[PDB]
Amino acid sequence: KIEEGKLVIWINGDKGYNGLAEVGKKFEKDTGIKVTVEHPDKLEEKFPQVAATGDGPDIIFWAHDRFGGYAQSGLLAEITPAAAFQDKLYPFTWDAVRYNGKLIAYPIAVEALSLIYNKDLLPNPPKTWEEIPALDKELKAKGKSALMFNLQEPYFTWPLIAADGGYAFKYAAGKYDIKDVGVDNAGAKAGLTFLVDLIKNKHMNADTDYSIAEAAFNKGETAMTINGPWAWSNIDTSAVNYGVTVLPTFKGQPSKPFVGVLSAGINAASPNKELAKEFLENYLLTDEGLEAVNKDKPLGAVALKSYEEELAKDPRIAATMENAQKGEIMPNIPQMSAFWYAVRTAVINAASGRQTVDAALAAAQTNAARAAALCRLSTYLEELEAVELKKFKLYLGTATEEGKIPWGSMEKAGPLEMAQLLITHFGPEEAWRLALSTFERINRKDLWERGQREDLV
Ligand SMILES: OC[C@H]1O[C@H](O[C@H]2[C@H](O)[C@@H](O)[C@@H](O[C@H]3[C@H](O)[C@@H](O)[C@@H](O[C@H]4[C@H](O)[C@@H](O)[C@@H](O)O[C@@H]4CO)O[C@@H]3CO)O[C@@H]2CO)[C@H](O)[C@@H](O)[C@@H]1O
Repeated sequence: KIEEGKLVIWINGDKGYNGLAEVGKKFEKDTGIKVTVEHPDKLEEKFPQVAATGDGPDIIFWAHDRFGGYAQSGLLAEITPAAAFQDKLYPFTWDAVRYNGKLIAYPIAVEALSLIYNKDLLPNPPKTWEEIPALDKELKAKGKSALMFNLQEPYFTWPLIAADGGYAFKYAAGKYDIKDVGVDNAGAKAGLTFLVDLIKNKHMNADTDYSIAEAAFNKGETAMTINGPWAWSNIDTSAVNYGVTVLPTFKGQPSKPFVGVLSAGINAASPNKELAKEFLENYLLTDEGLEAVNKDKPLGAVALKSYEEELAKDPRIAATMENAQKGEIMPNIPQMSAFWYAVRTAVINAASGRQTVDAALAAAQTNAARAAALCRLSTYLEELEAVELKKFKLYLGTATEEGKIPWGSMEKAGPLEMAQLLITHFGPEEAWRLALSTFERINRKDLWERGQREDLV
């Protein structure tokens, strides 16, 4: 589509898209510009595919962790808020949408997972993960269960995996080390082992997912769930009297959720960038605009200071921010999707008994490190001129060890297939050393010097 004089917006289907459509109708009334809100499945995987063809929505909403990869691939317009508009939003929310020094999206709202609990079944929720088996043994006798939440998406199990030490990529000196992946350390093993023990002891079912847990909680069948602010609307409509509180500790350490900033990026290919700017700054990021969305599904702690001051008086929002401060803002680097895919497979395989915890997590660390390295090496090879990539292949065609890389394999391979061949054949660490040295040899000392700086700590 991408037609001029219309805005198309994509937002995930668990968000308040009917409220956002109401903000779109006000824009249309005031300006004559139609706004279409859609919620495609897997919108966050479809956006990079269609935007790289010059198509897609004008505006895309997702948590900020996806946006670095979109920006690195050139799919997002840099946004240009004036100083006066920037002062309307909290400074840490602007940081979450900064990539390579540029603002690449409008931050909307700060999301963190909380422990949600049914006050009639459980007037005093647990402070610890460790007491949840004893607490479930009690509720079973009453015909209930202690805790159901989505085990299919690692976003929901990460708080526990990280509590005693798990991490995605090691952070220091303001930069993330994509070679130092923390999904296989002692603390991650301990958290996932606890989760799987909960399943093997029949306190949880490995196949619980979002809709199952949400239904069970909102029907009064389970005393607790783990969810974000978007889920409160549906509990409000049910008969459940709930509270929202800090996640349980594990081995005495806070559960550490990955905090998302819901963010609106502008497609690089859109011919409507100025209208999208006007819609986001003057209609959405206002008291009325955010109230319209929030009434549909709550946003969490919004980035807009004037509205957030009213929301911050809600103890549910107090709890959301308490959990946020116990966790960490997600990285936005392009390698975050590699981390998430690897962890997702590990948690599903351990929970279903397909693999042990130790083997699931050992494979997740290898998979994440390999995919992260592929991402970086691809990006660098894409910076070679086509004539320099040809010289590169001749250099690597002579690289020894069991067998070499045959000429026909490289002959018509582009930068991504070349990155894959090198990594498949040499492993991530050697693939990168060979490519770095080859950049020096074919006289791209700019790539050589910048690549050297990647691994310095
Ligand atoms: O094939 C496996 C699955 O692939 C797809 O899911 C991927 C995503 O494409 C990745 O982006 C990532 O997802 C992260 C996500 O980026 C991160 O923001 C967080 O998502 C929260 C969201 O912030 C929050 O607002 C609310 O919507 O809940 C989301 C979690 O459900 O965490 C996600 C990780 O859990 O990783 C997954 C792979 O796990 C695809 O969409 C799936 O349909 C597919 O099965």
